[PDB]
Amino acid sequence: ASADWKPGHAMPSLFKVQNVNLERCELANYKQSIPMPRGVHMNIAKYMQLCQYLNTCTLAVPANMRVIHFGAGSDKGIAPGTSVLRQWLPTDAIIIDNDLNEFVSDADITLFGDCVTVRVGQQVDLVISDMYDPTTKNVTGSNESKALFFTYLCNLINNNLALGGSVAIKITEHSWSVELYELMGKFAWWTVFCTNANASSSEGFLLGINYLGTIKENIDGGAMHANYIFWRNSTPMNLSTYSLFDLSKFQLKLKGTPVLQLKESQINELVISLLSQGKLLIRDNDTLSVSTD
Amino acid sequence: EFASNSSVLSLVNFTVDPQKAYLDFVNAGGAPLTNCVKMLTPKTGTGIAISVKPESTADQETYGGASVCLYCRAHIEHPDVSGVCKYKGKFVQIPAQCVRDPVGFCLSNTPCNVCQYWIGYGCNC
Ligand SMILES: C[n+]1cn([C@@H]2O[C@H](COP(=O)(O)OP(=O)(O)OP(=O)(O)OC[C@H]3O[C@@H](n4cnc5c(N)ncnc54)[C@H](O)[C@@H]3O)[C@@H](O)[C@H]2O)c2nc(N)[nH]c(=O)c21
Ligand SMILES: [Zn+2]
Ligand SMILES: [Zn+2]
Repeated sequence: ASADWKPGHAMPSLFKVQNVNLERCELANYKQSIPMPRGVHMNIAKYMQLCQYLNTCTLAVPANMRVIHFGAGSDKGIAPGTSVLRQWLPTDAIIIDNDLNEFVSDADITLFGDCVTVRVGQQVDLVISDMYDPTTKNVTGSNESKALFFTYLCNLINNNLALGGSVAIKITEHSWSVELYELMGKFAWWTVFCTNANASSSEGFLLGINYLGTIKENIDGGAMHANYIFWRNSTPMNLSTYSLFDLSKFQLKLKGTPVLQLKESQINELVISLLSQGKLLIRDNDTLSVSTD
Repeated sequence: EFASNSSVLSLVNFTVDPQKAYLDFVNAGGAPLTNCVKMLTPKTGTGIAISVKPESTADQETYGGASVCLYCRAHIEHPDVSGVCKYKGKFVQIPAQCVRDPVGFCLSNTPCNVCQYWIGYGCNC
């Protein structure tokens, strides 16, 4: 069956249009685990499947592509997801990664500390976040929108993301943000992608594909998270890493996406259409400067 | 695992020759460093030692390079005169028979300066 060979499941518009109360997420295989192929870190499989799904999206893939990776430490001091990004991305891509505690990584630039200490001076092309705050596990009252590191990520989307750029931001049943869902309405397209390697978690990567800087879809973020949970509650997802059995086409396509500087007023129908097809980025072409503040 | 890694990584901070310290430690039966970043790859690569993308043959495994570098892992100074690590940001191919100790393999061997295959494990010059 084909589902197992896909890298994972993407939230369909069937559930995006529902109108339901936010309910508890109850997964029939909750916390079931799948042994890892060749005993690589679980995050190898998880990032590879995220990358495989993004290979089907209209990502902009320019020369000198600017990628920032938050929450990049894992498995006590290493960064397997960053190495997967290095395997996936063009060889001239620039990877900046960040996490709270010290770790060793194959990124070009590695910054330690709170994500708020990460000062992006320019605009980037792709944001990956695997951040999750441990206090989210202390479930007490109702499940409300969280601030935490999402405030930082929302501001980054509004200020430090190229038009045409994209984002993949980890959320869970309880780790989520109204404001971040609503920002998905400023992209050409959006979804939540759940890997098959971690299908037994309410984890999903909230995907914003091709940033437009203007509202395309009016989203009620609290309602949309209720729809995401309704989708998870409705959708059998069996653990699987079959998508990784054939890696012959894994690398990100070398699209040579152009980078253009344009004033806001010059953005017309043609430009929006190119941005929405993954065929253009608008941002500075200076030298990227991303440091600790 | 973490306690054991912490041990040998601590040990190579008490020495003037971290390479020899590591090799002497594992040669005497000490636990090799674990938690190296093994990649999944189509085992259809060229088989060279160090590569910008994974290049493992059917007889190799590919690791993320920082994770098999003793100096990166131990957070100590790199011996290269340029200061730049030779592995970090790249991928390192390890013969499949040596995956028990990728770091020790790397400290014990040298890419051929002419063909960039591991001398003794690929270099045919
Ligand atoms: C989806 N779900 C949540 N809960 C309950 O609600 C609580 C909060 O739910 P959550 O938002 O954390 O979602 P979930 O439990 O699915 O998250 P999971 O543990 O899989 O973590 C997802 C990712 O977050 C990160 N993460 C988890 N814990 C930490 C941590 N302590 N530190 C850093 N990262 C962490 C890791 O990337 C991890 O892969 C859970 O701790 C559990 O009591 C459930 N209970 C049942 N019985 N069935 C469920 O299906 C269920
Ligand atoms: Zn190093
Ligand atoms: Zn040679």
